[PDB]
Amino acid sequence: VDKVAAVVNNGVVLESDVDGLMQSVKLNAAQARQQLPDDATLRHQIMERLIMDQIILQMGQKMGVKISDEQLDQAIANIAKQNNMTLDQMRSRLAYDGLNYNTYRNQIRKEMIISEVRNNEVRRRITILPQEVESLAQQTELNLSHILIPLPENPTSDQVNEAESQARAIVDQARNGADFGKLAIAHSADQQALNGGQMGWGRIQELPGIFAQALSTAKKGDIVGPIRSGVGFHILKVNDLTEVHARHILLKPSPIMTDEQARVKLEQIAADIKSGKTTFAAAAKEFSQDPGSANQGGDLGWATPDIFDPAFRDALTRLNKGQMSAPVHSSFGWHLIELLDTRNRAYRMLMNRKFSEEAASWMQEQRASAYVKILS
Amino acid sequence: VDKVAAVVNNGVVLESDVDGLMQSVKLNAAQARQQLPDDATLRHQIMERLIMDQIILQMGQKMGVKISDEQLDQAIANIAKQNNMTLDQMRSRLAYDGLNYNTYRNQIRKEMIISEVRNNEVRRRITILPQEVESLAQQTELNLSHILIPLPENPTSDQVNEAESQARAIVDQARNGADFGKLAIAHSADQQALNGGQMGWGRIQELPGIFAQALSTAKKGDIVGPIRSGVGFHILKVNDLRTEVHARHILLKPSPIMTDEQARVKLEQIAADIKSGKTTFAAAAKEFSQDPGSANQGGDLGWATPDIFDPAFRDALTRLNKGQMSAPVHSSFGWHLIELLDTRNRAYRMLMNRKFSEEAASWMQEQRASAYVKILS
Amino acid sequence: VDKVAAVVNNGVVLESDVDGLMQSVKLNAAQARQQLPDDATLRHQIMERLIMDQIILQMGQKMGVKISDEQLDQAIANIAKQNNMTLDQMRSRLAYDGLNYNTYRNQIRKEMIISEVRNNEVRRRITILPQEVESLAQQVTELNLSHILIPLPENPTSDQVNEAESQARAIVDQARNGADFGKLAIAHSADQQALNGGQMGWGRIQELPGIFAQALSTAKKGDIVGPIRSGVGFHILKVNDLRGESKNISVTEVHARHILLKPSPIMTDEQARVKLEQIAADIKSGKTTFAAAAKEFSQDPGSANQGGDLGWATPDIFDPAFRDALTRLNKGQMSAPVHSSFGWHLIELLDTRNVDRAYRMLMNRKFSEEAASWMQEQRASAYVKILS
Amino acid sequence: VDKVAAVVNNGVVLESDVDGLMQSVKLNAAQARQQLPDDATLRHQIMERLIMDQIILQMGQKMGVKISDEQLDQAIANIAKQNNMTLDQMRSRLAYDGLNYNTYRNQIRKEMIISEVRNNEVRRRITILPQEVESLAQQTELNLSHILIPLPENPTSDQVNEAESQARAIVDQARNGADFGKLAIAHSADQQALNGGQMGWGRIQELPGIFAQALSTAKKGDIVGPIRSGVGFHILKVNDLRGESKNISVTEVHARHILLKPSPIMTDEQARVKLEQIAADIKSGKTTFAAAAKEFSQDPGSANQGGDLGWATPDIFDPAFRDALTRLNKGQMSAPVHSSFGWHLIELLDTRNVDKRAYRMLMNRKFSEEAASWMQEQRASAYVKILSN
Repeated sequence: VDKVAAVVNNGVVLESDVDGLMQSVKLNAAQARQQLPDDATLRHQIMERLIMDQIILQMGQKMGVKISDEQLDQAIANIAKQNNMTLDQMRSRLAYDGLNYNTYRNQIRKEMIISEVRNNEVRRRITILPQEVESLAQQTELNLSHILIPLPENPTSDQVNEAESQARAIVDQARNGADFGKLAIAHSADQQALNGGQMGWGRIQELPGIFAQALSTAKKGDIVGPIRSGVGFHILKVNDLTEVHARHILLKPSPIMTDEQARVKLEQIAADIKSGKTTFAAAAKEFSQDPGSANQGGDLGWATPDIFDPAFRDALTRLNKGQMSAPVHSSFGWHLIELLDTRNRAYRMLMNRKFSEEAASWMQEQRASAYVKILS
Repeated sequence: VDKVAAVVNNGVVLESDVDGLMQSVKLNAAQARQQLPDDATLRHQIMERLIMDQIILQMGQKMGVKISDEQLDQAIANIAKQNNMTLDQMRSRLAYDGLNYNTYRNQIRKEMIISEVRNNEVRRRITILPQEVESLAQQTELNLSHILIPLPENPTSDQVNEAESQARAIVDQARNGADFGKLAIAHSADQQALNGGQMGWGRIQELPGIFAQALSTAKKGDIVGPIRSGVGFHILKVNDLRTEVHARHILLKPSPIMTDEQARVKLEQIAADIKSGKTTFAAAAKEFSQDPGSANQGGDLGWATPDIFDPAFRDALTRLNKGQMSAPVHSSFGWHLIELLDTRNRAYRMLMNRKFSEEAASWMQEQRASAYVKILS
Repeated sequence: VDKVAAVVNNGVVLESDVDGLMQSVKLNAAQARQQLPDDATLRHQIMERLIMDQIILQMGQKMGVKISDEQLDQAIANIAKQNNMTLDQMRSRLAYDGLNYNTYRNQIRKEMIISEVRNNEVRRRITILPQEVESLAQQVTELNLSHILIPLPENPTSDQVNEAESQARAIVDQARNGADFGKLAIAHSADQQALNGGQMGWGRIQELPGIFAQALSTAKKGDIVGPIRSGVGFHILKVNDLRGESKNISVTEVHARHILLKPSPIMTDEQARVKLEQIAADIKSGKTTFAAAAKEFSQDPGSANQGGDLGWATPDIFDPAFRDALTRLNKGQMSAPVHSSFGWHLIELLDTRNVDRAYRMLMNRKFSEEAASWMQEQRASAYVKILS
Repeated sequence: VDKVAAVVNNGVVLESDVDGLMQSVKLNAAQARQQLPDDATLRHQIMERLIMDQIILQMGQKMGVKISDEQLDQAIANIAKQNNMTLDQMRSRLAYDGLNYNTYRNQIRKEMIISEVRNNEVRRRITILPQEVESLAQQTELNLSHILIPLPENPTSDQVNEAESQARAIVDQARNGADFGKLAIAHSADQQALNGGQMGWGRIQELPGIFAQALSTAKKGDIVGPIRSGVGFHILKVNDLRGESKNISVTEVHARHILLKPSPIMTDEQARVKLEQIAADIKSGKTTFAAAAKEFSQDPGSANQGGDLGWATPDIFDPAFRDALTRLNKGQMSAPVHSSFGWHLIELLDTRNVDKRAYRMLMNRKFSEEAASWMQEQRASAYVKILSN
């Protein structure tokens, strides 16, 4: 006898489903020392989340979205890795905790089709204005929580004021010390609402410009006034605030040349170079072994010390720019080392900013233009 | 340290500029589920576009082309409208996206002067044959992508064959199911190349005749063989293939003396005398109707659309037979007799645009050739 | 459902045809950055043009004028050449633009019978007044200009002449207050060039009627030449551009003589040379004259019988060696033996010098006036009905 | 640098002037579809023409011949009328063609003194043989071109043979289809030579008698054999041949009338009835009409002539009168007829038709021969020198 909490188009939101999410938030809230608003408000947000997951889920069904066990495993695997364990290592923990593995996979699957559908649809909707990318192209990390008071695409004065009033009021209590994460859980409409509205740390530059402005002067602990956007009013709380170029001429010992046979050549090669008799690049193209530098006058392009054998790296260490080393023995053999020199995003940036916005906007529409009933 | 990708006459093509276009195509490609050729091919195409944008842009400089802020704003405005927003509504989105408004306008400016110079020059070049217009004058929507294999005005057999060969090969892969939009990005030389070579929907009649022939039998999904034109070889892919009334009324408007009944009773008589032949409708109208602008015109209301008429009136016409007179009708304007009389239900620009595209190709074809360009490595 | 715009004698002027001409002017206008008067005034001009083309065309019918496909091709071919293309190369451009080749040929045809009829009729009516030609034969800076004609009948009335004179004056006024002359031309000119800005192009001041030549001598660039009165009405010219008169042709000729001594199996080069040196010193030392030694040793008939006279010629016609010595000589001076491709000779440079239209200009002027009144008359007497 | 083509007495013939004439014939020739002989033969004729015009022109100088601007204008005006234009209308055509008006007038002037001198001199030399005119008094239009192979007044057998030979040759080519006009321009010596030798339409009667003979049997297209005159040998081609426009059939009537114009004394009813009686008396022998005429006719010039109005064309009469006149049989009498002059009785006596030079023709023929030998002599006795280039 699993009651229905709400009907959502071609389906329902089960009383059980509501409980699970409720408990998830409850525990996670506790295991983090976070105040939760009264179970009344809480249920509401949970519902809103469930109803939405339902809508975008059915959507996935219609447009035939399937997730192969092969991909599923990879996902679970990632959750395992994201949590310091191997698939078995996590599968057991789950077993130990009492969970039926398939039941779990099935949950991760639902999460995956929703993630997919949301991404795919927002894609088929994001809009790129003429010359926008080329325009952006041509032209102190922060940690903050976020609260969104939703507003339709083309709202009414009435709607805008309700929203603004609501937002202002929240900004008030925010400043009078009220628990911001509590408020987020109670009024934020963004994805992160249930999670205290935490965005985490990020570059002030990866944030929409509509915020970049106010967060430049932003001091730790500050509440950034209700910023208006296409999705509604935003409220943020400022929670917290050598390579080397070298070239070497190499000699590798084998059958004919012994370690001394070779070292003696390198002594001569070194002697003729310094005397001007021949040049280093010439000598290298004439003697060096390592193809991939040998005919390149011995050049080894730029690189990092580490990729070099321990004997070699240590050689560079005692060399002066332009200086030539004495012969050096390494795992590869004997070689003359000459030290030359020693030197010590934005588009994805845009894409992600455009995506969050659009995704909000989308769900905004979906939730509105959807058949949903809430039973008692 | 912004390297130079190429030198173009009195100027250069910056490495940055190349990245911007690269990223533009990349995003737009993704946001549209469109395969892109390897970054090598892609850079080439982007280069060709940039080098050209450069040439025709310096050109604009010399012949002193300026775009007043007033026009600019109108342009941006149109882009906003073309995208469902108000100037502010777009200005903010840009802000939100992180763009410096001026840097943006300046981009829109460069696009504008280029658009202008190209148009103007092509104008100063298009050629109208004697009696062509008068000749054309006397004599199934379709969606298709386009790929152009360029060829000089007076090319050599060697050139023509290289071109034909290349075109043939593409048409092959096209029919073996290869992604046409991908090929367009990789080898098309038309303006639309970078955009999959999409032309969109259009009348088969608004296309050059050199194609009208093959696109008549064209079934959806077809690749139309390498058509030869003065600009080179063309390849098209058929992507997809898909009342008023005349009436007259004699009107009476109630006020002080004539009440709604005072009025309706008159119209009963006016109607009764018309049908009995005692007076004619047009006469009755000139003798009683109110609405000047039909009253002295024997009540004629000229031709019009039902909608411009009050709800009561329009509904009246609805139940009236042609030639039939209505009974008195009350409307927002008053009381009136309604008689329903009757009920009725490009090519030169066509030519101009066909001649323009061709000419614009030929133009740039020449400019790119007779221009000093260096491609740094 | 192609309505009739106007009735013309035994034919009509279709609305379709009026659109065609309207569009041709429209495009061409744009393709040239040319202001056009309002479609009302334009339609009028287009009509007049079509009405006339109609008249003169039925005329071709009656007097049976036919254009063979052979000559038509030649004409189309000329348009092609005039436009930098081959018959095929244009035939294709046409195909690309969407036109039916036959439909096009037919248009070129109509254009051709009209041109023929007009020329034939005009020439026929050209008259030569008594003593006119002799009287001319007695008598003693390229320019580009647009033209506007305000029409007037052969024998007009004071009223007509005044309306014309008044309308013309008003145009010269606006012309000088900077109005677009080409716009005015398309709006009022009655000449053939009207619909084309009234452009005549570049031309010698001489190739123009004398009633113009007068004012066009003081004419500064940009000027508007007052309404000149002719038998055809009032004329107005705008001095578009004004350039220099292309230099003539300075072909320089030389008068020379020579005594030719081509060597042979008998006389060697040293023999054919030394012989000269002597045959020369005798000329200088009065022992004998050059022309004497010419008709005496010169091995060039056509020359030797003329005393060695080569007549007047352009130096390039001679052998290079000959031409050369010829360059390093003073008038009357003699050269040493000069070896060329025909033998050896002594060259004396004697001297140096540098080196219908009036009647064609007259007849052209005549054809000009005639053509104008002819149409003036044809149009005037024709049965024309413009449908409102 | 206008060379002299030929010297003529006290003057010359400039190369320019030769070009002018060459060009005039050239244009006119084209504007008429007329073959011209080679420029060589043509130059000759042009020369001969210029030389003659020169001679007769200096002659005009000596005997002081001047043409007033007044008469010149009249002439030019006539060229304008002859050409469907007004003086102004032509003066402009000239301006448009590029000519200097004065230079033009001067050409017309030179043409006029030549015309005068020639006429004056010729008339002076016309002679009338004893009994010639009396002897004359006792005794189908045609269009033809003419060619004259000249001969002196008293030529020699040699001259006459050369002439006869040359003429015969031309009549031959003429008949073998050769262009007659071409021949004319190439050999004719008459004034019309340079103009294809065209004389135009004319009565066979207005021509010299030595032609009238052969031109009576002449069929269109014919070449009339070389006729010998005192001026040389003539040859005519019968260009076209049309009908002779009918004469003029005017009709006259002979009538009598007795005039009774009413007045303050006699009213119309009185002036009418009076007649009715004065008429019945004529019919009933009581009296004769001519009697009642010289008796009551109020029209002297008629009443004294018995009422005879003599022969007159009907239209000369009052309409009423002319009308009764129409409804009358010969010898018949009318009832009283009221007109604008009064009342009268009209008797139509008779009707007849009447239709509508000889010496003018004679004198013209004369002027014709004289003008020919006159030039023949002038040229012959003149100081002429034709230069090569």
